[PDB]
Amino acid sequence: HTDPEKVEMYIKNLQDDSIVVRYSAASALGKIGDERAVEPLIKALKDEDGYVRQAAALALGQIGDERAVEPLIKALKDEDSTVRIRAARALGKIGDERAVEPLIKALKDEDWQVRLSAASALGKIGDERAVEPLIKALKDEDPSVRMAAANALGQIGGERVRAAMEKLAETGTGFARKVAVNYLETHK
Amino acid sequence: GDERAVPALIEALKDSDPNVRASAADALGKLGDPEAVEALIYALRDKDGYVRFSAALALGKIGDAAAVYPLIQALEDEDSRVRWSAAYALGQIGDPRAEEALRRAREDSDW
Repeated sequence: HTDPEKVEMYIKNLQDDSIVVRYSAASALGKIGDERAVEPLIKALKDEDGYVRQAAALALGQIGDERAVEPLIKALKDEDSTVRIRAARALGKIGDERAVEPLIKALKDEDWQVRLSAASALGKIGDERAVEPLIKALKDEDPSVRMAAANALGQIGGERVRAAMEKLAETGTGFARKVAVNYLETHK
Repeated sequence: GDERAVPALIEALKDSDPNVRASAADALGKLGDPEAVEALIYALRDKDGYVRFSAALALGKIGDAAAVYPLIQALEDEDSRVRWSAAYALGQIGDPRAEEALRRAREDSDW
């Protein structure tokens, strides 16, 4: 169900002078989910204001249009950490494989919350290319990132994860060794 | 709803006055707006315990699962008040992963 008048009113509001009108319009269009707003939101992803970029990234993920896969891959390189978080989660929601290698790089971001969102997104995509980076992420300095990597590994599943857990159970230490030990006990 | 106030409230979470930061967290909590989850997750690592408490409560009212692991980590906070505000938030969010974490956090303290 939609309102074509409201959708076009919010599209025009993305070209407004006020940051606050621009931010509200990107927010509103995300909740609506109309694909008519994909091209204007892709341009709002490049906006001068950080909040407007954050709302545009969140909105594009909520719509789930594949046209947004490449602009969201670029948004993973944004100066604002919360834009990088939303770009990762938006890419996790869409599920496109093109985002796997850029998310793997995002698992090594300076910001802990971006690393948290990258681990989560790779788990939702389920691509086995993420198995080795996620095992490395089990050694992360931040405990939330470790938990999200351990959860993402369980979500991927399969023979490659089990084999990586087998090696970790013997060769590993601390939390990574415990994750591997609890995995083999719940997957045999 | 009214997103117009949300950017200045997120900025108010960076204020030098912890009372202003806790006030902003309370305001974002009443709104229940998912637009503030990232900012409030960062606010869970604030130097002030009164802010961490306020951010944890606000995250509970928003109900977005992105807060689940940071709130689980806030169960081992030095400030005992922050601990039950994090536990209250996890209860409100209603994600199954919190259950295992609560029973695990009991085991780590018992040893």
